[PDB]
Amino acid sequence: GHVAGSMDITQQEKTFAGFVRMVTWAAVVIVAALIFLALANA
Amino acid sequence: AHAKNHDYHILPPSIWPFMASVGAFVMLFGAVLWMHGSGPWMGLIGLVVVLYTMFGWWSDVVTESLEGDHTPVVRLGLRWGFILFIMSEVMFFSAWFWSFFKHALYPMGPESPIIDGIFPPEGIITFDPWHLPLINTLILLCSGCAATWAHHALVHENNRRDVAWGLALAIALGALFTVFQAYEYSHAAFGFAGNIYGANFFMATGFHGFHVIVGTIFLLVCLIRVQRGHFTPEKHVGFEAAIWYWHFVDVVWLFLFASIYIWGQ
Amino acid sequence: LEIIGRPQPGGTGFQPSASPVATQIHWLDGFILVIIAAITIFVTLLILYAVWRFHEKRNKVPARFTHNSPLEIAWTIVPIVILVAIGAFSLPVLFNQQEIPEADVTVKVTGYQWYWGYEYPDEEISFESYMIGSPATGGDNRMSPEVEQQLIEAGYSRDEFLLATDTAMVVPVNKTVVVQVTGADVIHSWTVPAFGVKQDAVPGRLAQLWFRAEREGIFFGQCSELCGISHAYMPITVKVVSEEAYAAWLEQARGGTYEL
Amino acid sequence: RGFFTRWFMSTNHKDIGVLYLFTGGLVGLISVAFTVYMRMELMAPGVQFMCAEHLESGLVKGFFQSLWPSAVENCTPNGHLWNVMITGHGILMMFFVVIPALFGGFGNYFMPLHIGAPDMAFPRMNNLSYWLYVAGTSLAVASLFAPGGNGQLGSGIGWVLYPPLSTSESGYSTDLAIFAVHLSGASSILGAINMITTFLNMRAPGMTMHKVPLFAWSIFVTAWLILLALPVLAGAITMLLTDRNFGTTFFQPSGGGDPVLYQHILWFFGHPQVYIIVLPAFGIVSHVIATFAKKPIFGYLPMVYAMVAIGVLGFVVWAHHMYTAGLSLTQQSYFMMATMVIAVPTGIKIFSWIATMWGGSIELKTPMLWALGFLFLFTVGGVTGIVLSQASVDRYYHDTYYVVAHFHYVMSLGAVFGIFAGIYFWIGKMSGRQYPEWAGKLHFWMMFVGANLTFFPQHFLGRQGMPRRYIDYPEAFATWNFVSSLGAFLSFASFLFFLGVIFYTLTRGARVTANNYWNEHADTLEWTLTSPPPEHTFEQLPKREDW
Ligand code: HEA
Ligand code: HEA
Ligand SMILES: CCCCCCCCCCCCCCCCCC(=O)OC[C@H](COP(=O)(O)OCCN)OC(=O)CCCCCCCCCCCCCCCCC
Ligand SMILES: CCCCCCCCCCCCCCCCCC(=O)OC[C@H](COP(=O)(O)OCCN)OC(=O)CCCCCCCCCCCCCCCCC
Ligand SMILES: CCCCCCCCCCCCCCCCCC(=O)OC[C@H](COP(=O)(O)OCCN)OC(=O)CCCCCCCCCCCCCCCCC
Ligand SMILES: CCCCCCCCCCCCCCCCCC(=O)OC[C@H](COP(=O)(O)OCCN)OC(=O)CCCCCCCCCCCCCCCCC
Ligand SMILES: CCCCCCCCCCCCCCCCCC(=O)OC[C@H](COP(=O)(O)OCCN)OC(=O)CCCCCCCCCCCCCCCCC
Ligand SMILES: CCCCCCCCCCCCCCCCCC(=O)OC[C@H](COP(=O)(O)OCCN)OC(=O)CCCCCCCCCCCCCCCCC
Ligand SMILES: [Ca+2]
Ligand SMILES: [Cu+2]
Ligand SMILES: [Cu+2]
Ligand SMILES: [Cu+2]
Ligand SMILES: [Mg+2]
Repeated sequence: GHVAGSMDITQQEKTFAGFVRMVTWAAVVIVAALIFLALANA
Repeated sequence: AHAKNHDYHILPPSIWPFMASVGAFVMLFGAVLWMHGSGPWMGLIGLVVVLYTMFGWWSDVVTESLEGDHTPVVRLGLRWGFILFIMSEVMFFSAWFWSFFKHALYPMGPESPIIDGIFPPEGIITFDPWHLPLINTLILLCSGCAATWAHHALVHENNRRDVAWGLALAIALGALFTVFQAYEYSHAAFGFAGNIYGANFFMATGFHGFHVIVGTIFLLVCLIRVQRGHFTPEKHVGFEAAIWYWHFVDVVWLFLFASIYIWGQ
Repeated sequence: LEIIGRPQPGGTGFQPSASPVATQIHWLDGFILVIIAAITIFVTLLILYAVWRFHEKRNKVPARFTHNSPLEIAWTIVPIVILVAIGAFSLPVLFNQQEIPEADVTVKVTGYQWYWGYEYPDEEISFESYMIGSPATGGDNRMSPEVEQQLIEAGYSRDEFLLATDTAMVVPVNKTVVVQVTGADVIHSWTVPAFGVKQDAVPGRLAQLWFRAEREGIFFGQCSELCGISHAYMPITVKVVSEEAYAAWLEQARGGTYEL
Repeated sequence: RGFFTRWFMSTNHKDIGVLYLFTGGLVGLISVAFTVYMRMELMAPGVQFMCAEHLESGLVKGFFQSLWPSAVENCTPNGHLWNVMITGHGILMMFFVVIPALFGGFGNYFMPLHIGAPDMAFPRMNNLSYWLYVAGTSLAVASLFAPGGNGQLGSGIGWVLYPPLSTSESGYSTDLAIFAVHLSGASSILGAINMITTFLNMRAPGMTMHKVPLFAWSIFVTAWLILLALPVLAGAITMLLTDRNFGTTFFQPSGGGDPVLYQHILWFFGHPQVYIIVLPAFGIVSHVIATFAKKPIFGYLPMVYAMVAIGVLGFVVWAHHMYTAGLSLTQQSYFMMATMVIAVPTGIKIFSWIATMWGGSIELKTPMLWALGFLFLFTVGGVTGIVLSQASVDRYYHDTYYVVAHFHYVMSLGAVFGIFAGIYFWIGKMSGRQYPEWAGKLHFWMMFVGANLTFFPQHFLGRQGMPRRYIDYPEAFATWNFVSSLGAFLSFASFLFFLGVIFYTLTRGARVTANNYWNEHADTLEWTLTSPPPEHTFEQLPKREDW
């Protein structure tokens, strides 16, 4: 019953793509914020 | 699995984990004794064991991919996990960078915190950013470019001589950074004990260097793999992590460089 | 001797209001407590109610709703309005206590492991206070005939054991006192519940805190920040006296004698 | 199946789940024990038990005498004992106990089943998780026997290790505890990674993120916090280790250091910790409310989003734990305001629960009682936190017993409830042996009774100013103490009850033969399987309709 590699991974590949995008958004949002703060109150 | 319908990897038992947890316990407890007047022997034993563990464990990692366990999803699973690892790494450095930035902005002085002191600390001699610093930054940027060039060849042209060529170049430039780094210590104008700037300056680049070494080692592994023909354009996970990781190091150094050499002078 | 600000056996409230900030602190907590008193009660009453009104034998069949928009909105605004409120009556009480006035006197309090360190920069006065049981005064931090007697002679009673100090820090009624706290060695914290004030002595740091008493007496504060073994052995005592006897205190504390 | 094969070389995520449970039980007990000791001494004024004199006697010797009163007169107040105890508790409890049952015992085992995945993404790694957790514990415990401050053994510093106290304290005791904390960090960060890959990658076809059980979302948010918060705490404590072993001066004013930054670096991770502890609890509650009120969990998206809500705010409210350690007014406001915000998200969770019960039929089974206690007490707790959130009020409250109560109400009467909630509800599924519906009730009633006694009095003490971590206190404070202490014994009783109840059940319990012993409304995939589930759950992937 071996069929290595013939499973459907459509849903995971879409997931990772989202994951990828979500983090980038996050990261950049923080740095922005950090910078803001800096500017505002450092 | 007798009759599965899924590509996920299920694993036979494995002692490695337990082994490594004893090695570390011993490692650290020996490491506590050794910073308390007593003898090294216990410490190195701990690490010796851990290092035996890790090698195995990772050897087996490869072995398991060779038995065709690394199906399409599996491959993605590892990719992902490794990425959380660099996320974590990024957080750790956020501690060290957080001290630097606070002290650099609000250094302690006799009226702190109504009033702040001065940074860099009185009688501290910050290094010259364009003399050696830039050197080490060109050295990594370059290596970066030489390690990625390996990557693309392999995946894009399937050129393997070129692939190992990029890797050696990249590996020997990583070590060079180390060598130059150490020079910097040798010629440091301030000390490590008794003065915030030394602790920050040293622990921070101290941690980064740690990683370069790790990085340069990792790569070494790939070259070896690449020499015994362990990589194809479709299957090449060690390689993917490698290049991802080397890049994170470089990023961290570049921010250091901007944060402690260039911006803190 | 008027011993006012002190714990009262079996007490479940606060300590007498010795000053404006205390005054407001009690009021703030009061007001905040009923607002959450009502929330808590409220939240149980539904729980109970529902548990019985919809216990299986009372309603054999379950319902299938999962969403009621109008109600969710209600329960997300409500709280929000609640919090704002609290805001309205909270910031102000933080600002009055963190924005420090022109002083009428000024001490400097230095947390030393296992004792405090008072200074009156204008009056060139500097002395230290220790508990009566401190090994500094023969004892090992626990009642003993000696201790009992020592305290009687102090003007205190057997029961104020762990609060009395060999050395009081005297102070003027109606006068504004600014206390600049710092630690000597590790981290301590100085504080006087009746004044409604408290703060941490920290190595390498000058922190400021202001207080005004409206009335005379002996108020008592304890070290609040794990600073080692005798962490429960560094009482704080503050005296507040008339201004005519404050001045004579000055002169009398110049001769090396540091007691009132 | 070698016994050594099975537990010592585990690759299966249901066994690792069990290992963490008992492991975490164990330590809890040990820790819990330290709790009676304290209560004992705090029952009444003066120092009757922690005398200096017992130090002359070998450890074997004085130990036993320490469980028996001495007269004030002949008792020599050894504060250091008390400090070392207090910290035995705290360190054990937030790092060895409660996060390893609730995150690595119930999560490891079940989060996977609920999504309908074969096993966790990284089995070998996971086993390594469980073992690092032991070292952690062991170093941590060993520390109570090594060269401590004041010539005694043991580090009497604080669950969090603040300096300079933590950096000046003699011996190497604290070095062990520092490294313990690291190995624990390690553990959760391996754990964390594994569940994050697992849950996004291995769910079943047709299972969308918006189609996942509460409980696994809870572990998901939990895991993210972990990932982003332990790292920062590795750093903090590295600075404490290099200051004491490499004469650095991070938080040493003589070298330009600043003890307060430490508090910033450690509470930025010391806030995320609680949201890890309760997260999972919220998860197990939903299940249990869902199943026993035989009705779908109200407002499922909002629940999920609530959870994300909290976790994110959880990184931007850490100076609430520093309201008196010397902060700008602008810093107190920002931290007071933003910390108040978390209310929104939690209430939503609290209301939804009450609204789940509303209009469903209810089954007061053991499991449910906990879940309902939890709704109550966690609210109790909660409110306090708002009172503590107001810098203003904090002055008077900070460091006093008023804050002790607020954490125990949401921890001991909160997350803890969850733990048990989880336990009763899933004991057959993972054992093939059900427990006694009487005992359970009894246990739940004792514990609620005595744990209320334990901590409710502590609110009084807090407003009557009794300071924290004192080994003795004034005459005025005897009354309540008594009560409290009494309280504690009762609860300690109970915990004993439970262990036996547990023991019995795993001995003489009702063999379980149904795949769902509860009722139709417990709908996730754990219930489709045997009772005690197969070694390889989900070789065949759970068909879409299956649930
Ligand atoms: C999991 C454990 C846990 C949880 C879940 C919480 C949750 C909260 N905690 Fe805390 N807390 C601790 C564990 C926890 N805490 C610990 C251990 C300490 C001490 C650490 C140490 O020093 O060692 C501590 C300390 C602590 C302090 C500092 C005390 C000091 O100065 O020493 C503060 C101050 O703001 C605080 C606040 C809060 C708040 C606002 C919440 C919020 O999460 C509460 C939210 C819940 C509700 C708000 C109720 C739900 C809402 C409704 C039912 C709506 C109706 C009510 C309203 C709208 C108001 N906690
Ligand atoms: C959530 C963690 C946790 C838990 C469960 C407890 C449980 C208890 N704790 Fe506490 N405690 C802390 C965390 C916890 N504690 C912390 C962090 C501090 C501050 C430390 C410091 O200053 O550094 C503290 C402090 C503290 C103090 C005062 C410290 C002082 O003077 O400054 C007291 C005082 O009486 C106390 C009492 C108790 C009691 C009676 C119990 C319980 O015995 C009461 C009821 C609970 C039970 C009877 C059992 C619960 C059992 C489990 C949850 C088992 C889990 C394993 C399995 C379920 C399989 N604790
Ligand atoms: C490739 C070459 C590389 C070159 C790159 C060049 C670009 C350089 C990039 C550098 C970025 C570093 C930024 C440094 C941050 C400085 C900002 C700061 O520290 O301000 C703190 C702010 C002010 O401090 P304060 O004490 O008020 O000072 C008052 C003086 N009058 O403090 C306050 O006002 C108190 C307010 C508290 C508010 C808390 C807000 C939270 C902060 C962000 C949330 C963190 C959550 C992150 C989550 C991580 C996980 C996702
Ligand atoms: C002075 C000299 C002294 C030197 C002492 C020597 C001791 C030796 C230590 C070296 C360790 C060896 C490292 C090699 C690890 C990589 C394993 C690997 O590449 O296989 C994993 C897999 C590859 O699969 P794939 O590439 O798809 O297969 C293609 C084949 N067709 O891809 C994967 O599964 C991904 C796995 C990623 C590896 C994780 C790395 C992250 C951990 C970093 C922690 C740092 C540890 C350093 C130790 C310090 C002690 C604390
Ligand atoms: C300012 C914040 C910066 C934070 C530092 C983060 C360092 C980033 C690491 C850089 C290394 C990347 C160099 C790429 C060279 C070769 C590898 C590569 O190109 O991987 C491509 C991959 C796309 O993957 P994919 O096509 O989806 O795979 C099969 C899809 N089914 O694309 C990937 O998945 C790459 C994965 C590596 C991720 C490393 C860790 C990411 C962590 C979050 C950092 C995000 C940074 C934010 C940037 C701001 C941009 C505005
Ligand atoms: C590694 C390769 C690239 C680098 C990766 C890491 C990037 C890190 C960049 C920044 C990291 C955090 C830097 C924070 C700077 C804050 C400086 C500071 O300490 O502010 C002072 C304030 C307290 O000042 P105080 O002493 O109390 O008052 C005196 C005023 N007279 O202190 C405060 O109120 C706190 C200030 C805000 C605290 C911010 C902490 C958040 C840490 C998480 C950072 C998230 C990194 C995400 C990276 C994205 C990658 C994909
Ligand atoms: C609080 C912050 C403290 C910092 C410590 C952080 C972690 C320490 C642990 C070191 C080792 C973990 C390295 C993590 C890299 C993981 C990257 C990843 O996703 O690896 C995937 C691979 C999968 O594992 P597996 O279950 O075997 O799956 C087989 C599928 N073919 O996973 C692997 O290849 C696993 C390899 C593990 C290597 C063995 C070493 C164990 C080390 C424990 C010592 C911890 C002490 C940390 C000291 C740092 C102090 C700052
Ligand atoms: C401002 C200061 C802030 C302070 C820091 C705050 C961080 C708190 C961290 C909490 C982590 C919670 C993450 C939960 C995100 C969930 C969102 C989600 O699930 O959206 C649904 C979307 C829909 O996909 P759909 O197809 O409908 O269903 C799946 C079918 N395959 O699903 C997708 O597209 C996939 C979703 C994947 C989940 C992403 C998880 C990553 C989130 C963490 C951000 C990390 C920031 C890192 C910063 C440091 C980096 C070095
Ligand atoms: Ca006693
Ligand atoms: Cu003190
Ligand atoms: Cu103290
Ligand atoms: Cu908090
Ligand atoms: Mg404090």
